[PDB]
Amino acid sequence: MGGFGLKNPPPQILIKNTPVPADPPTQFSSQKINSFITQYSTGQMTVEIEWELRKENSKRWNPEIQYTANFNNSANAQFSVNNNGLYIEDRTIGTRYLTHTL
Amino acid sequence: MGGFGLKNPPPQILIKNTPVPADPPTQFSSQKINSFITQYSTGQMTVEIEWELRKENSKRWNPEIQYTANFNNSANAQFSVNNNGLYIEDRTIGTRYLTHTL
Amino acid sequence: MGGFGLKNPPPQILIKNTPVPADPPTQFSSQKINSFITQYSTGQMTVEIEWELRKENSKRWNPEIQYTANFNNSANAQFSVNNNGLYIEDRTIGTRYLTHTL
Repeated sequence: MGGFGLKNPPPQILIKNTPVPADPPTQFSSQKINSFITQYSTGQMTVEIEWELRKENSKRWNPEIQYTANFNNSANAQFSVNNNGLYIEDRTIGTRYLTHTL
Repeated sequence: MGGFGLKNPPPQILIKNTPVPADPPTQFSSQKINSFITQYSTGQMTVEIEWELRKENSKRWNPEIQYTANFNNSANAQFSVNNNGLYIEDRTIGTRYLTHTL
Repeated sequence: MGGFGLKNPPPQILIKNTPVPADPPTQFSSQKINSFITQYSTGQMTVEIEWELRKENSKRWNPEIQYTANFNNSANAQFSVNNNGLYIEDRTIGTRYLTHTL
């Protein structure tokens, strides 16, 4: 599917809500606790990645194809929300534009 | 016409072929020398200019218009010679594509 | 086709005769200079390559096939000029003669 094959990829990150039981009975019972307190959690996360990239030195005279926004006036600007507030990717973008000698 | 107005622009550069006279007469004559040796000169020149330029920091989410080569298959590649060997600029290019807040 | 595949092969070497124009007209004209002075150049070149090579240690008793000149008396000696002065390679020579265990 494309990507970077890794022998030792980034570690999976796993999270759970610690179970909190409801009020137990007064007489002891050895069965598992069936009923818990309904709860959920929320928060924020962050991801910071350092990318390495290769400079482009090419002596071709004439100009090259590059990625540009569409030239039509549209009802909704590209890669932007609509009236209802929904974000929309208008099309996929590949990374291959600049050329290189074979 | 657009450009950089300068109080002290780059100096003009002026060049001439030094005149070489033809064979003078043996008897002295005080008039100007009318006839010279026909000659011309040629060589190479170079111009090296150091340009300063302003970085672009803009936080707009969506992509921008950029200059790209035309998308049609053409008989002659753009900004390139033809069969006869003549270099051709296909169109003018202005410098204003990226946007900026007013 | 056989050879040594290289990521960074020996650099191409490119050479040109610098164009020298013919006598220009006296009235200025902005068109390209059509006519030049016909000329060509010549000289000598040299190439010095350092080759690394592998010694042969083999304990096989009996003798091996080796490349030898043909045994017939011929009108023209092999790998040599003819009467008219033309150099002639009589046949191709591969590098595989000595044997090695598999």
